[PDB]
Amino acid sequence: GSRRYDSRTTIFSPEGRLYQVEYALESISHAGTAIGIMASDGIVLAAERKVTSTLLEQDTSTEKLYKLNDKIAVAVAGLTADAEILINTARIHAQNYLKTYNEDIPVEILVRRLSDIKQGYTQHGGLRPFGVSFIYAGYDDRYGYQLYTSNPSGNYTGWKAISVGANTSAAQTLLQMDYKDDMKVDDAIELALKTLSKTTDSSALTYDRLEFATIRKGANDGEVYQKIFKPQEIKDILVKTGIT
Amino acid sequence: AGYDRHITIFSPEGRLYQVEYAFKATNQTNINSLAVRGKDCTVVISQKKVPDKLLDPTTVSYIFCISRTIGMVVNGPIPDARNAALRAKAEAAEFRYKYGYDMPCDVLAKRMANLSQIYTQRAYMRPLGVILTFVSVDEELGPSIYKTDPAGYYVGYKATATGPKQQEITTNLENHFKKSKIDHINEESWEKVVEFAITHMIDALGTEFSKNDLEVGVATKDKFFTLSAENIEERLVAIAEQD
Amino acid sequence: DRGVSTFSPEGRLFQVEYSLEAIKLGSTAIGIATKEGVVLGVEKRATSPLLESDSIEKIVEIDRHIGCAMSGLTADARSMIEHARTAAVTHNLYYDEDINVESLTQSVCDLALRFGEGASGEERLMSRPFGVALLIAGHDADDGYQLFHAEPSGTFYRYNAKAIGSGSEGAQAELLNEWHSSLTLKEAELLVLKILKQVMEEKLDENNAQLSCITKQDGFKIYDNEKTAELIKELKEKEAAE
Amino acid sequence: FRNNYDGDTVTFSPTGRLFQVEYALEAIKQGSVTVGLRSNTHAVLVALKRNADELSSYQKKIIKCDEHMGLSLAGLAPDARVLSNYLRQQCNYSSLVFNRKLAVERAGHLLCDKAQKNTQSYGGRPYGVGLLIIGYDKSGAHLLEFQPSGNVTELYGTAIGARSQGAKTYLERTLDTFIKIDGNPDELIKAGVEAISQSLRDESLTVDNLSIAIVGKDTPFTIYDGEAVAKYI
Amino acid sequence: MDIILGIRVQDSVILASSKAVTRGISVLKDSDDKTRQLSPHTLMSFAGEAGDTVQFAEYIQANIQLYSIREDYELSPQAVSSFVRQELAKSIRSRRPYQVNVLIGGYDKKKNKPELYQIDYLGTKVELPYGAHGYSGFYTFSLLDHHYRPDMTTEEGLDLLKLCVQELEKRMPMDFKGVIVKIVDKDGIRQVDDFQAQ
Amino acid sequence: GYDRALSIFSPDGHIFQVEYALEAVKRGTCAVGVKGKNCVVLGCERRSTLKLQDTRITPSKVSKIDSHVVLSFSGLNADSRILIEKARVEAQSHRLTLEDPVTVEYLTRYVAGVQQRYTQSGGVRPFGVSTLIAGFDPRDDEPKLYQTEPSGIYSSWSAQTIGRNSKTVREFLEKNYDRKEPPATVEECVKLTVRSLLEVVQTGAKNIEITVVKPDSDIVALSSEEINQYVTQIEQEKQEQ
Amino acid sequence: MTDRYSFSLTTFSPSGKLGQIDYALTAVKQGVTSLGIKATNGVVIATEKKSSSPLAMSETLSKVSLLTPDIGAVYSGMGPDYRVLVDKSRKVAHTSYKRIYGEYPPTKLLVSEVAKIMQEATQSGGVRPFGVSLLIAGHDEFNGFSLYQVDPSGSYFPWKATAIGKGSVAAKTFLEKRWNDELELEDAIHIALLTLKESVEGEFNGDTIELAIIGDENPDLLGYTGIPTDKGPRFRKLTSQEINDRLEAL
Amino acid sequence: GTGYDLSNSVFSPDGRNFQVEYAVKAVENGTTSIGIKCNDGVVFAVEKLITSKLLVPQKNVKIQVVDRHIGCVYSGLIPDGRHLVNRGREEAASFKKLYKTPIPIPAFADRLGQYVQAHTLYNSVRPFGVSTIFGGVDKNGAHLYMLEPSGSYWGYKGAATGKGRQSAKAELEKLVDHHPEGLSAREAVKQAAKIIYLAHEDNKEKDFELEISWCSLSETNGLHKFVKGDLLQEAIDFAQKEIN
Amino acid sequence: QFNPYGDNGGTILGIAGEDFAVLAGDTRNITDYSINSRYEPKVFDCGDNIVMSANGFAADGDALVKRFKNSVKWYHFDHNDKKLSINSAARNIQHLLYGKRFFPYYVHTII
Repeated sequence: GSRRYDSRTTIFSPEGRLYQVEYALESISHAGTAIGIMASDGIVLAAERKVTSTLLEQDTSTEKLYKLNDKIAVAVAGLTADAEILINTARIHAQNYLKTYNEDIPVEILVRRLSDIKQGYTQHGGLRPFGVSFIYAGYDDRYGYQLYTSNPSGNYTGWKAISVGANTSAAQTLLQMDYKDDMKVDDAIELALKTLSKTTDSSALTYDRLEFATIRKGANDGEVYQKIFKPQEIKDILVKTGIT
Repeated sequence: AGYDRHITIFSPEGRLYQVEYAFKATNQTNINSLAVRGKDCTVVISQKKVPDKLLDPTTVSYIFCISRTIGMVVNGPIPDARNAALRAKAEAAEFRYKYGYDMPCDVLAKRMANLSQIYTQRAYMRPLGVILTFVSVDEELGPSIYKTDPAGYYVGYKATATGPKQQEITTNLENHFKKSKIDHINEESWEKVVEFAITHMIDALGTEFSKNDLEVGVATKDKFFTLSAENIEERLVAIAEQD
Repeated sequence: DRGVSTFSPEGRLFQVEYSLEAIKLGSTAIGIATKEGVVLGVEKRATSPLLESDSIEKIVEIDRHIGCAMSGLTADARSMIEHARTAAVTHNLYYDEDINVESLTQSVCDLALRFGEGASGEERLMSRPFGVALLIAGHDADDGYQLFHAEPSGTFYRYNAKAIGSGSEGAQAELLNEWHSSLTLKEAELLVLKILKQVMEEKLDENNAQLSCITKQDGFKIYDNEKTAELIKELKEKEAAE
Repeated sequence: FRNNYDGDTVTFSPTGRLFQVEYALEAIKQGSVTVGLRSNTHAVLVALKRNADELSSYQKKIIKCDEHMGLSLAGLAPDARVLSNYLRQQCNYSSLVFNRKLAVERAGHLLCDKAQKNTQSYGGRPYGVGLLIIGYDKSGAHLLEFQPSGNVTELYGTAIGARSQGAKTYLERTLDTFIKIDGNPDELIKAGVEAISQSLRDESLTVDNLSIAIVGKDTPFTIYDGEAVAKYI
Repeated sequence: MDIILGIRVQDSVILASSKAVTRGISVLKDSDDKTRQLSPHTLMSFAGEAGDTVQFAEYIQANIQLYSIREDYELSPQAVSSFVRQELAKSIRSRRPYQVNVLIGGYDKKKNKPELYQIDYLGTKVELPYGAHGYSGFYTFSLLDHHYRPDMTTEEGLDLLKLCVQELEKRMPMDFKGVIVKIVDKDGIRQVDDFQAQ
Repeated sequence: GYDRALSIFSPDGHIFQVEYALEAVKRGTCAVGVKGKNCVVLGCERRSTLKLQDTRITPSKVSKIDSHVVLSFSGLNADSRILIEKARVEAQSHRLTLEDPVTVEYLTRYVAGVQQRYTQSGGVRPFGVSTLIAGFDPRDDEPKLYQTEPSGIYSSWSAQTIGRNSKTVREFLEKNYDRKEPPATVEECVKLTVRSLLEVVQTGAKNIEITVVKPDSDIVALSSEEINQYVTQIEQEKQEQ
Repeated sequence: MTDRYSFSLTTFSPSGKLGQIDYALTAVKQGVTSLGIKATNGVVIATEKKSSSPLAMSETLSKVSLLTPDIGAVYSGMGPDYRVLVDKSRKVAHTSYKRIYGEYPPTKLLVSEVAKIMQEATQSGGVRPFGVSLLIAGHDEFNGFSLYQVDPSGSYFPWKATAIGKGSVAAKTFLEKRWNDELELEDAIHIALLTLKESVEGEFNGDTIELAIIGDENPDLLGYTGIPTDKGPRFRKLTSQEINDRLEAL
Repeated sequence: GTGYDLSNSVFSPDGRNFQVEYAVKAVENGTTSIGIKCNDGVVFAVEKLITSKLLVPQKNVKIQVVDRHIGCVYSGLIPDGRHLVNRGREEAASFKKLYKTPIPIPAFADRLGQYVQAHTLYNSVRPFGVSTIFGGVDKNGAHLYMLEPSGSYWGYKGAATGKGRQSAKAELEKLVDHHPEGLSAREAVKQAAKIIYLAHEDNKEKDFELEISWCSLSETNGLHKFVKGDLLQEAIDFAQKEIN
Repeated sequence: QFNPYGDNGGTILGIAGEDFAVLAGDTRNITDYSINSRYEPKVFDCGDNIVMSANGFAADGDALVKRFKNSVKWYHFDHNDKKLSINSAARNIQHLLYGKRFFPYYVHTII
C-alpha cells in the first residue's frame, strides 16, 4: 500500500518535539532577515531581499512586505509561495470580520487565526507545514500599535522590537541593546537599518536589497497610514542615516 | 529515500525512474512499427508475431480503429495498449458529441499526452508502458502522424518508427527524405505508399515478410482501415516484381 | 510501517495482543457471581497522596441491573460506557423492558474490533483497539446473575469469578480455590476484599479500594467508604481468627 | 523471505502465496474442535465449547441463521458473529423478497464472496475463523466447510479446529455408516459425539462443555446445551 | 403582534415590551419578559413567530457571550447589531427563515453615548432616536415625532413612553397586559419595577 | 482523507505518541494549583529564553473558560488554544441547553474526552498538553481542582502541578499541604502557592503569575507587586533562621 | 483504487531543504536554455527548438505559448509539465478574471495564479512539484511591459532580463553586459539572438529558434473591426522568415 | 536497488511488474483446466482434486455461466475467479440492458480484460490470482479466450492453464494440426475429457473428478450447458480407455 | 395525480378474557364497490403467542405485519431466543408506526 511512502509529517519525536516544525524553522533561518520595531508614534518594518541581480526589477518587486489590511501589514521570512497562500486567506478573514461587525479586525484576532491555520498543519492532515515566519505590524483602537510574530508551529507572541529569518540571535542582541521605550518612528527606522547593516551576509547594504514600511498616524489627519517605501525613498533614508 | 524509484517523485538528479522504466516496458513485445505520409493518405506498418500455434491469429493485433478517421498503433504490452485504446475511443466519441466535429488526430494525441503527463505527477497512478502513434488524414492538416510516450511527451512527424530496432528504421527513412528533398511519399495511390513502407521496413530490418508477418493500417480522407492478409499479399507480390 | 489490523504468523492480531499487554499494567478488578448477586471490587491506586482518591471512578453503572468495572487505559472506557448506557436505555425505549446482560455485553464488544485504517466491511473509524478490559455484571429474569469479561478483541466470556489487571494471574488462581456454587453475597464481598489485599501493592483500606454489587432487589450499588471499611475490619478479624 | 511479503493481504509472495490469509487460517487451528456430519434426513453439528478458567463459561460455538440453517465456529468469535450476521441477512432477504428459503449451496457462495473481498484490498484483513454450516433445503440435508481464504466445500462430514484431524479420520472411516442414519437423529448425533471425541486428549466432553445442533426433514435447526445433551455423554 | 418599543434619550436607551403571551383564544401568561441581555451594556427585545422568537434571541445571546469570553472585551452596540443583521439576512433566504423582529439598545462605553437599533426579520437595520415593531409604530410614531427631544433625561423618556403605552391601551384592540421597561446606560442594564403605575 | 493510525500500540503495550505527548508537557513551564477552604489558586512560571516582550498583549497562561472556571496548562501553547476554544464553546452550549453553567467536573470531563479522542482517531496526533482546571460549581462554594493529560485521563486534587520540575514542586506540596487544614485563607493559600514555585522558579518576580478564584465568578490576577510582596515576606521566613 | 496518497510527498529535511523542489530545479537546469529581455516599448522571450529527431515536425512543437492576447510564456525543463501548466494558466485567466471583470488579468496577477498552482504541487498530498521554470512576458494598461520568472517552488520575480536552463549562468552574464534602460524592442530582439547563439550547438536559424514579443497592438491579428477599444493583441510570435532576416544583421 | 516486487503498480528496472508475475505463480500452482473451440461452439473442462471421500461427488461445481451463452472456467485462487465472474455478470447485464442484444464474446472479453488490467494500476489492490478460460457463441461464430492476471488475453483455438498446462497445450497442439477442418462439439467433448485425464499425471497422486460444459450452435442452441449423465460417462470412458 | 392510498374495507375485533384473548376479522377484501376476495385472511399468528391485524389499506397492513414478524425473528436472534412479551411487542409496534409519521401506514392495528 501507500503507508510505505508516508513521511508522517505530524508526529512527535521521542523528546516530544515536532520534526517538521523544527526543520521548517531551520529553513526559515536561511531566509533574508526581517525586522519589526515598535515606537510610540508608529511602527517600522524592514527586510533584506535574499538573492538579487542587476536585472532584477526592484520597482515592481515585493517578496517580504505585504499589506493585509489598511491597518495591518506583515514581514515575511521563508517560502514566498507558502506565505502568499496564508496572506490571501489572511486578507479574507479580515474582510469577513469587517462585513460581520462593520469594524476593522483587531490585530490579535487576525494573528490568532492565521497562527491557528499553521497549528493545524501540525496536528493533522499528513501535510508539510508552511515554511514561513511572520512579523505582524498593525494598529487598532484597543491596543494601539502592536507587533507580533508567528512561526510554523502556530505559536505567536508580542514584541517591542523583533526579527525573523537569518542571524536572528545577532540582530536580537543588537536591538535589545539600543532599543528604548520612548523611541520615535525616525529613531526606530535608523535602529532597523543599523541592525540589518550589521547582520547582513552581503558586502554593503544597498537600497536595491531592501524593503521598507511604516505604519504611522500622521498627526495632520487623525487616521493610520501605511507607507511601503519606494526604491528611491529607501535610497534616501539610507544616505541620511549615514550608510549612503 | 530509495523509494524515489518506486513512485513518480524526483530523484536527486531530477529524474523520474518510473517513467524511464515504463519506457523499457514499451519494447517488451519485441515489435517494430513505422508510419509514413503519402500525398493524401497515411500508412502504418507493424510487425505481427504469432508465437503460439494454439492462438487465433486473427485476434493478435496492435493496431486500433479509434474513430472513423483516427487510427492508432501501440508499442507495448497488450493490456496497457487496450486501456489506452478504449480511452482514446471514448475521448474521440465525446469530443464529437460536445463540439460537433471529428476530433483531430493531433488533438486526441495531445489529450492522451496530458492524461499520461498526469500519471507522471500523481503518485497513485502508474504510467502506461506504451507508445501511441496516431494517424489519419486530418481535414485541416492533411496526412498526419502524432506519437505520445509515458513521459506525456508528444509531437508530429513527417514519418516515424517505434520498437527495438527503431533507430535503424528511422535513419533509413531519414536518408530517403534527405534525398527526395520532400516530407512525404509523393504517390497518388495508398497501395504504393503501403508498398514504399513495407519495402523500407525490409531494408532497415534486413528481413523478408510473408502475408502473416505484417499488419497494415491505412488512413485516407474520411476513413482509416486495416488491410487483410490477402490485401497485404497483393502488396508483397507487387514489391517482389521490382527486386 | 505495518497494518493496524495485521495477522502475526501465529494467527493473532498484533494490535489486539499489544492491547492486552497494556491491560496487564492496569489496576486490579475482581468480580464474584453468587445466587445472591454479583460483587465487583477494584484497586483505586492513586498515584499521589494529594490525589483525592474518591474521584477515582473505576466502577460505573450501566443501568439499574447492570454495572461494570474497568482495568487498563481507563480513559478509553468512557465511550464504551456511553455506548453501553445508550444501548440499555434505547433497548428499553423500544421494548419497554430491561436489556439482557449478555445482549448489553455483546453490544459493547461490537465496537471492539471496529478499528483500522480502512478495513473493507463497513466504516470502522477508530485508529486502535481499546486499551481497557471490562467486567460487566448484572441480573435479568432469563439467566439471573451474570458476570462477563469483555476484551478489546471483541470476545467476551462468562465467569463465576474473574480477575483482570496487574495481579490477575495470581488472583485468578486464588479465585479458583475459594469459589463454590453456594457462596453468599457476604462471603463474596469478603473474598473479593481478601484477594485484592494479596495483590495490591498498597495496604488495602477503604480509600484505595472500592466494592459494589448488583442484586435483583436493589440493583447495582457502589458501597460507600464507611460500609466497606467495616467489611475490611470484619475480614482482618476472621483472618487473624486462624 | 516471508517477512517481506506477509505485511498485508494485498501482497503476493514470490511463490504465489498470501501469508496474511495463511496466518488467518492459523487462528482456526488454535480454535476448539467442532464436528459436522449428515445422513439424508438430518445434519448435525457437535461442537466442543472451550472455557477460559474453571470459573468461566464454555463460549458458544453454534449460531442459527434461519429456521433451516445454522453453523459452528472455530477461530475469532467476532468474525463468526460478523459472518453469521451477514448470512442471517441473506437468508432473510431471500424469504422477504422471494418468499423462498435460501439454498444451503447458495449461502456458501455468498460467504465465499464476502471473504474474498477481504483478501484483495489494502487496509483490510482476512477473516480469522472457520465455519461449518448445516441445513435442510429443497434438495435435502447439507454440510459445508468455510475457510477464511474464501474456500467453501460441501461434504458428508468434517471437522475444524485443534486436533480436528482425529474426528476427520474417524468420519472418513465411518462414512458408509452414518450417511445411512436416516430417520434417526439420536443415532446421527451419537455418531457426531463419537467423532468429536476422536479429537479429545485434554479432558472428556462434559455437560456444560458439550454443544450440539440438529436440523432436517421435519426438524427446524435447533441447539442443545447442557442437560439436554447429558443423554449423549 | 406584541408591543416592542425603544427610545434613545440623552444618556440611555429605554425598551418597553408587552407582557402578554396569547395563544389562540387564551392569554397564557401576563409576565413575559420579551428580552435578553447580550452583554452588560447591550439589550435586545424581540417579537414574532412562536418558537423562532426565543430560539433566535438565545442563539444570539450565546454567541455574544462566547465572543466576550474569547476576547475578554465587550463588542460595541454597532458591532452587535451588525452581527445580528447578518444572521437574519442569512435566515431570510434559508429553508425556514426566523420570523423575528428586534430592537437592540446599548450603551457604547467608548463613545459614551446610547444607541438604538431597529432590525426586522428580513435583516433590515436602521439606527433611530426611537423605534417600534409591528402595529405599535402606527400609534406611537406620531406621539414620538411630536414630544421627542435629543436631550431628554431618562426621566422624561419614561414619561414619553408612559404616554405611548397609554395611547396603545386606548386605541389598540388587543389587551397586551402592560409592558416591562428596562434602561440601558453607562452603568449597565436595570429594570423599572414601577411602571404598572408610574 | 489522511487517516493514518499515528497513535498505536507497541509490543510492550504502550502508545508512544501519547507517551511522547507527555514528554512535551514535561518541557512546558511549570504550573500549579492548590485549593484553600474557600478558594483555589493557580500559579504559573514565566520562561526567559527571550525577554523584551510586551506583557500587555502576550497571551497569559491562565484562561477563563467561563466566568466561574479557569484553565491553565503545560506543554504546547498552540495545542492549548484548541482545547480552550472547544471548552469555551462547550461552556456556552451547556448554558444554552441545560440553562445552567457547567460544573467544574463536567467541563473537565469534556476537555479530557476531547484529548482522549485525539489518541485513537486516524490522521491526528495527541495534544502535547496537560491541564489544571479550577473553579466553583454554580451556587456552590466548595473549591474544585482537576487535572487532565494527553491520554484523556482526569481526576481531582487538593493541590497539583505539571510541567518542568513539577517533580520537585509536587514533593514540596506533599510535605507542605495538610488536607486536615487546607490554606484557610486566600492569603495563606497564595503564599503556599508561591513557596512551591520558588522551589523551581529561582528568583522570578516577573517569572511568577498568580490567579485567585473565589466562589460566584470571583476571579482576579495579581500584579507583579502583590506577588513580589509574597516572595519578599517568604525570603525573610528563611533568613529569619 | 482511490488515491490514498493524501500526505505530502515533499517534506522538510533536517537541513531545512525541500528535496523535491531542489530536484525539480535540477531537472530545470538540464533543460534547453530560454530567455527574456524587456525593452522600453516591448519584451522578447525566446528559446531553442531542440528537435528530438529530423523526422519530427518542429513546428508542431511550440515552446512559446500565448496565454492572453497581451501575455506569453516560455520555459526550460519538462515540456509535458509546461504544457498542462499553460492549459491551466489560460483557463484560470478566464475563470478567475475575465469572467468577473470582463477583461484579461494583468501580468503580475496571472503570474501570481500560475505560481499558486505550482506552490500547491509542492504541498498537496500525492504529488511531485512541477519540473519547470517559466518566463512570462506581458503588458497591461496600468503596469506597462513586464517580465517574470516562476520556479517549481512557486516563487516568482520580475526581471529586466534573464535566462534559465542549461546555459543560464553564461547567458545571464552576457545580458548584464548588453542591457540598459534605453533599449528599443529591435535592440532587445537582436541581443536575444546574440545571447541564444552561444547556447545553440548546431543549426541556428528561424527553424531551430522560437522567438516571440510583447509590443504594440496588432489590429491585423484581431480578426474583425468595428469596436474602437479593441486594437489587437500585443503578443506576436515571429516567423521563421522574420528571424532569418534579423540573423543577417547579426 | 530492490523492493520493486513489494508494491503492485511498480515498474522494475526491466519494465516488468513483479506482483503480477507472482500472481501467475499462484495460477500455475492450481488445478488444470482447458478450453477447446470447435466448428460451432466451445467446450470447457477442469480437474477437481478429490481431497477426500468426504467431498460430496458432483457437488462442488467449478465451471460458471455468464448471462446465458458464456462459459467460464479458471485455475488459481478460486475465490478470485468467482469475483471475476460476478463482475462479468454485471458487465453483461449492463450491456444487454442498454443494447438489448446479449453481449458478444469479444466485447465480453475486453470487459474482463479492462477490469483485470485495472488491478495492475494501483498499489492499493492485488492482481487477480487466476487465469480464466471462457467463451461462447454469438452473432458471428464461436469464440474461445484465456485471460491472464496481467489483463492480457487473446482468442484461442484451444487453451489450458494450471498444473498440467504443458500436457494439455501439447495435446491441444496435436488436435489443431490433425484437424484443420475443425473438431466438432461432440468430438471436442471426448477430446477434452482426454486432455484432462492426461494432464492429471502432473498430479497423479490425488484422485479427481472431471467436469465438462459446452456451448454449441447445434448441440445446445448457442446456450451454455453442463455435460451430465450419459454424454459425460461416454467421455470419461473415451478418456479412461485411451489413458492405456 | 397519483394517490398512494386505497381502502380495502373489512373490520377486526379483539376481546380479552381472564386467561385467553381473541382477535377476529371478516375475510372479505374490497375496492370501491367490488369484491376482490371473499376469503383473504387478515388476522395473523406472529409467533411467541401473539396475534396481529392491521386493518385499513391492505398494502400498508401487509407491510406492517411482515415488518413486525421479521421483528420477532430478530428479537430472538439478538436476545438469546427470549420470548417477546405482548407489552414489548406493543412498544415495538409503536416505533414501527411512528417511523412513518410523515407517510403513515393507513391502518388501525390491534394485537
